[PDB]
Amino acid sequence: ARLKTVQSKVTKSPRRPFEKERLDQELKLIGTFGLKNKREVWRVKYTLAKVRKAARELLTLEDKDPKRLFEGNALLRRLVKIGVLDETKMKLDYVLGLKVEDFLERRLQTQVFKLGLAKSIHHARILIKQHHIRVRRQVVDVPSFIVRLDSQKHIDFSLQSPYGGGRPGRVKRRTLR
Amino acid sequence: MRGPKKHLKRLAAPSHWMLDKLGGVFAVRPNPGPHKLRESLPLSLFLRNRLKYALNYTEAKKILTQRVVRVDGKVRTCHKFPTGFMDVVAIERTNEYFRMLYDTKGRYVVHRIQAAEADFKLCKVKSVRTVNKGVPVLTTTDGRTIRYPDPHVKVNDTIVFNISTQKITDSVKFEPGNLAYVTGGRNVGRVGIIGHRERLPGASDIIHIKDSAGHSFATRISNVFVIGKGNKALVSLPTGAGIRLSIAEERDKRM
Amino acid sequence: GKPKGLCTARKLKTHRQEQRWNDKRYKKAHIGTRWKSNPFGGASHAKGIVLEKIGVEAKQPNSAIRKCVRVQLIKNGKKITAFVPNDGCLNFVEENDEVLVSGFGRSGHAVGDIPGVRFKIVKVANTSLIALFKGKKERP
Amino acid sequence: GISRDSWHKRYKTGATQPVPHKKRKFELGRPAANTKIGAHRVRLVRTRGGNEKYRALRLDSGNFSWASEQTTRKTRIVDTMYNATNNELVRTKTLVKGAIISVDAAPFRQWYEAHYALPLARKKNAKLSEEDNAILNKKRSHHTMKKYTERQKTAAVDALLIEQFNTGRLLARISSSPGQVGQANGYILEGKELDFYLRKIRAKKAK
RNA sequence: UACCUGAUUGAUUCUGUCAGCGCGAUAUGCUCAAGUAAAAGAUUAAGCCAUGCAUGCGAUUCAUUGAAAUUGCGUACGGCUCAUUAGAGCAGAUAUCACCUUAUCCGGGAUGGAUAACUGCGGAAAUACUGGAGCUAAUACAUGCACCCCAGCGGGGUGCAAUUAUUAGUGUUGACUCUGAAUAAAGCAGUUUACUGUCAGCUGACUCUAUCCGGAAAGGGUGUCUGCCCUUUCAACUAGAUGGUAGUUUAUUGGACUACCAUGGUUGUUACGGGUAACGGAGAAUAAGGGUUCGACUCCGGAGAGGGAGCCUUAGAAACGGCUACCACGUCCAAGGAAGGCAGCAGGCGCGAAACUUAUCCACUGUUGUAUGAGAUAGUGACUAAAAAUAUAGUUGAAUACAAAUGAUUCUUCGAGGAGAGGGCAAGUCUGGUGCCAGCAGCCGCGGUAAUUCCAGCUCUCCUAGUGUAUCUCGUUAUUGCUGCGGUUAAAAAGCUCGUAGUUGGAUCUAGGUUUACCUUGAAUAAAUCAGAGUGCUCAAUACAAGCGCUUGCUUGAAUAGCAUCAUGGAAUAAUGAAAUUAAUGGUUAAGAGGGACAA
RNA sequence: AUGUCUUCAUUAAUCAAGAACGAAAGUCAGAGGUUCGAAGGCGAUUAGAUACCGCCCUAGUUCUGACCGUAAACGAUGCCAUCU
RNA sequence: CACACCGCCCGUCGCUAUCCGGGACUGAACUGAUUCGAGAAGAGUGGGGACUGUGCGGAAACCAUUUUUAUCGCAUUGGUUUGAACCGGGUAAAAGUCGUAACAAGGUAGCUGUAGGUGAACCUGCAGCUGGAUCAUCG
RNA sequence: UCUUAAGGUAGCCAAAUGCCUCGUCAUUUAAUUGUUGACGCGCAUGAAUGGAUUAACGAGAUUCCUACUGUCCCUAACUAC
RNA sequence: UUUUUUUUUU
Repeated sequence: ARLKTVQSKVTKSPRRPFEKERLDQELKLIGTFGLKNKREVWRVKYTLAKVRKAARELLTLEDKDPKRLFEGNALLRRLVKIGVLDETKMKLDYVLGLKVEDFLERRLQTQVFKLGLAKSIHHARILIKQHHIRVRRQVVDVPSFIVRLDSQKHIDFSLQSPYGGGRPGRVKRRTLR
Repeated sequence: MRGPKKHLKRLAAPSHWMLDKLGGVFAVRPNPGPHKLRESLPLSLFLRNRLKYALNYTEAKKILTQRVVRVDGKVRTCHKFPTGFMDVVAIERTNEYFRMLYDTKGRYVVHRIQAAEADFKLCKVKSVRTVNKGVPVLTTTDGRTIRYPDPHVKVNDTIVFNISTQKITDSVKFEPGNLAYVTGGRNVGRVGIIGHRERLPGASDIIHIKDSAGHSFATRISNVFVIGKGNKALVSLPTGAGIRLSIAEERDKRM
Repeated sequence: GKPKGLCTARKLKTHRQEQRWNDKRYKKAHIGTRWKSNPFGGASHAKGIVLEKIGVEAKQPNSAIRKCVRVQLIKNGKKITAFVPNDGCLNFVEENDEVLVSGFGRSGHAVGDIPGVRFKIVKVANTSLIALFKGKKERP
Repeated sequence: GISRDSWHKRYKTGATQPVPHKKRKFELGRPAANTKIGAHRVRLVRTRGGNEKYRALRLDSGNFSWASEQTTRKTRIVDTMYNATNNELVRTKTLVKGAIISVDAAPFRQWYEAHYALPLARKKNAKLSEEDNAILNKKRSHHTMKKYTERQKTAAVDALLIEQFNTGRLLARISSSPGQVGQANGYILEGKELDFYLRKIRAKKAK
């Protein structure tokens, strides 16, 4: 009958629940990039850990190994398209140099306020929540949505949102009536 | 069990059929016939996936009940008919002719052919024997038996079989230097020139084949299918000419 | 020293198996009488009936009377002593009550200054002891 | 019922074997035919796959073969003489493959005389009966007599066989399984085989 | 991310465990904005079950299109569960020259009599109970339409399959008592279309039905090699047991069984016995590497249908939504009799720490395709996985979707809790009560009238729609150590020696100028899962898609990686063999190994 | 052990099962029984003194033939080879 | 020993709680095997011939026997669980009784094996060990 | 504390030895002054006046289970003398 | 020559 459904975890808990250094460093990451909870930062840590581990495992191999070649260019390609790796810095010895801040910057929430669409990062988030941003003619409502390089310059207000042309919001309509 | 099995779970279906995992619990179970279950394709699947002429499995049956599909010159109305390697499928209404061939990966494709090609097919001589009344016959790998063949035809050879006249036209001999197709194993879908033959007496002989790109590969004789004399193929081949592109070469070609 | 030859796999494997039995954890997990000896029979909790309320003198250097209760388990009829945690919670437990009992935390060993008690009460009359203590729920 | 399963036996080492399942149909057995000498009686058995077997319970006529002469005649089973397996089968007149029996010699004598046009150890003082004369003293053209003259060249018959023909009962051996095919076809003993079985029979009679 | 921290002492360094700490499974406490996927009476009781469903659809149509009934086909697949089971079962390779097959593929082969529906007469309290009387059909039932011998004038026999025997050697396979060709009888019971609808023009062409023979395919039965749990408080076991001959049975081989005969067969390289809270595998959890633990459960194989046993029908069953009996336990009786098998779906009772609606449909995947509790939908659902609101949801009517719905998606009306706060370990020596009491406290320890530890208020800390507790697995753990532990005193060298199995064994044969073992490379090697390539499901977990023009279309992806067997090459290392008419005729050296001799 | 220009030529190391030896005490049988001496009995000491101290002693201590197979049977260190 | 000799500490006895062992009772219960006795039902065979087709045929009940063999009886045996008068061991538990065994030469150095004795720790004999209170004592 | 030459040791027990006594508890039975196992301040057990065990043996004393039966319920018939 | 003990927690 029905088969097993595939599920995966995207977060790994820290080995030490209480260390002041880690707690401060993670709270600062929540601060700069407006996040919701520690799971939000552990998710990025986990993705970065996967990337770094894959790079290390490939680098254990010599330069012209078939697997090394294929997987290395694939990984570098994905990172470039996300905008996390430097398009001149095409190597795994250099992909083993990234930080959680690189990934956290490419989030839609950060770009919304970085490009001026919103004042504060919290403003960016509540706009993305209330469906006032669109990407390449698509209303994205996920503050964690990553912005590819191509999508970087094609993000503006929704064509419907009252701040992008549309029926006035509830407050305005109440006042008008 | 207590008797023959009539179902075939989707996950148990052959991988090379390339069915989708979440597309129901069952898959069309081919009927017994010319081709083996693992090395065949239901006529229902041919229309459902490879040709897209039918949206669902009621529509496949609706199409096939009209008596519009011919396999090897005979009309087939059963949606579970096991079409297999080097089978001529003719849809007269749309004037379309295909030959069921293997892709380099090892999957069935849609190879459109012309009437001249469709008039014949190749078969591998599986046995040469003498039936009652002392008359010679040869049995192919697709179940066909042909009476009164040329006495020079031996096992493992290829015979050109004319669908219209139901007669043998030519015989290509399984010897070094002839073009050969690989139907089974991990080298399925590859075409090359037969090379050395390791003669294992009580087991399956081993055949080394070198393609046009210079790549060599071995296989078992039961997976080799001669498709021409020297280097000339008696039938056409799908885009690729049985050349196994490497994984890097595939990406480079795509880009 | 241990054998090191290239053909001593059997000796190494057999010796490892022989010596694994001298390990408390392995023997405790494979002895065979675990189910018949453990009062819960390998379960985490068990329902039982309260027989009486007893007081256990705390070990030294502490001094107190821990309010425990004697319980008879329904599944096998074995008698155990369970601790009633929290302050004044022995009042909630009446005689001839159906109580859910759980382990005390150390896998069948006494905890703290309470001697010989390896179980604690979780529910009484199908009501959570914590809920009763916090006032969330009341005695049925 | 009767089973042919390999389990229920001990192992090579003498260990008791585990029973894998309940008795399966495809490993069944059936009661033995135990064919006897008597009026023809053959029952039909439905076997696996819809096929059929012929369980012969009683048989009297056997379609036996003379190998040296390369012929086959239908004679009648008279009595059972020797059985390698067990003497009880001989004493109860059981027709089983490989059993030595006594069959009528007259059909073979008739064939011999009609084929070579010569007597087969005919009696030394008795005139041939009319039916014999119809095939022995028959008169046909020399064209046909040429064929018989050619065949008379190779006509010597072994003395041990002639002695049996004198008694009129021939020692034969059953070469079929009456319980499976429903017939008792066999062949006439001759040569070293005949000497062997004759010596066995005579020794057992002497004892 | 190849990691540790607290606790024995007045203090110190160790051994060593306990405790902490991370993940997962199950249960459970408290608590839960909307949505999306999705596990779910396995654990104990393969315990017991009220009631509904879960298997039905060419020939024969004098009923009213097609009912009823007779045929034929299917119900041996599918669904469930994991009790039994330790050369059983499974995994990989491999035979069947020892076998059996419906459905599907390829070759070859216008006869007669009776029975139902129907009419009618009845019995029983009671069954899907049935006896008589009168008709009537078939795709039911029956019948069936060049060589040998005698005699070369002429007579007979010779289809396929099949029994026995014999003859010569028309193909094959590594090899055939195989397949062909002949000869002889005989019985053998199978078979070589009295079918439906027909069409075209005496000549043609189809569909259907029936039907054997040979070869395939698919399925099955057995056979071989290698691997697969604990236990010596199990060391010897085995008597149809091991083998031979002849038979019997079977579809076939076989001590499968019988008659006679021989004395064999397994075992410290662990037989035999016992245990298993034991179905095997694919796989799952944890995870530097090496591993440890588990795997009832959607896929593959096996087994069972309350426990046994026996059988009918059939191509296929030792079938149980088939029958027959016994055992245990039920049901209805008018007491004469008649019945039952949820470990199918849904529900109920028991059992327990522990698990959902007596709902809608064949629209989807499939079953030969109207029928499908298989399958698909919706219900209950803090098992679980992903994404997200509490600041800077609800609600109305449409469309869409669907088999009908629901829900999402498009529009439009109004409109925050769980643990903690001495240390480990982030966070109060704030206030009030209580005075070794009540209580807390995983561990160390708090409390004896001035408690940062109890009970409260206020404040903080961690995580957060989740957060705690209990049991268990893995890490931690070099506290099972092959990698990789330790044995003077912390636990641990046998009192000592001899000795079989086991383990391990010195150097030495082409340097220069026959076997194995081992290594390399290939072959054979189901998916799902894991790794991994591609691809804006709005992201993600997932999924396997999709992306381009312009309409009559083109091009695509759905990769690749992941013991034993066979072959290829390599000839170090480690075993193993050769010799006690000509030619160099054939014995490595003699261990700062061992044994023996001789001296004093 | 040493000496050896003797001999054999890998016959070796360690060893589950298996076997010999194995202090003292102890057991069985037969002899001996000096000394010392468990147990026992006395005299002291003591709060008591079933002990230390003193006196008289039984088994034993000794020999022969059998058992037992244990010791702080200890260098609390297994054996073989090799280097510093 | 470190609360530092007014230290620490060992046994018997007494009270409470709890776990386990032995135990007369041919104890008891559950479960699996094996021998033997009986034996349902089916299937095979030999009879039989109600009934009905043409001296011939088909055939139901029934009878006899072979085989598979459930099931029931004793009997033996393996494995689990368990009652029991009484007799004992172990452990735990703030402030019981008796003594002083050990740690200093612990006031008789301590300990090992063995044997005997005694309320209890323990004492004594024999032979060992230093883990001793001597690394030593003059030839 | 009185006191003896010594104050009954190891064992065993309501025994063929215990008055009280049909001791008390358990076992056997529906029911037991009986049996067996325990307890022991034992009127008045006890170590070659030998103590405690003990396989095999017994026309020895005792209790129970099974088989069997006219011993009995409850008697009847038959034969020889 | 004789020379036994020292409640619980802190």
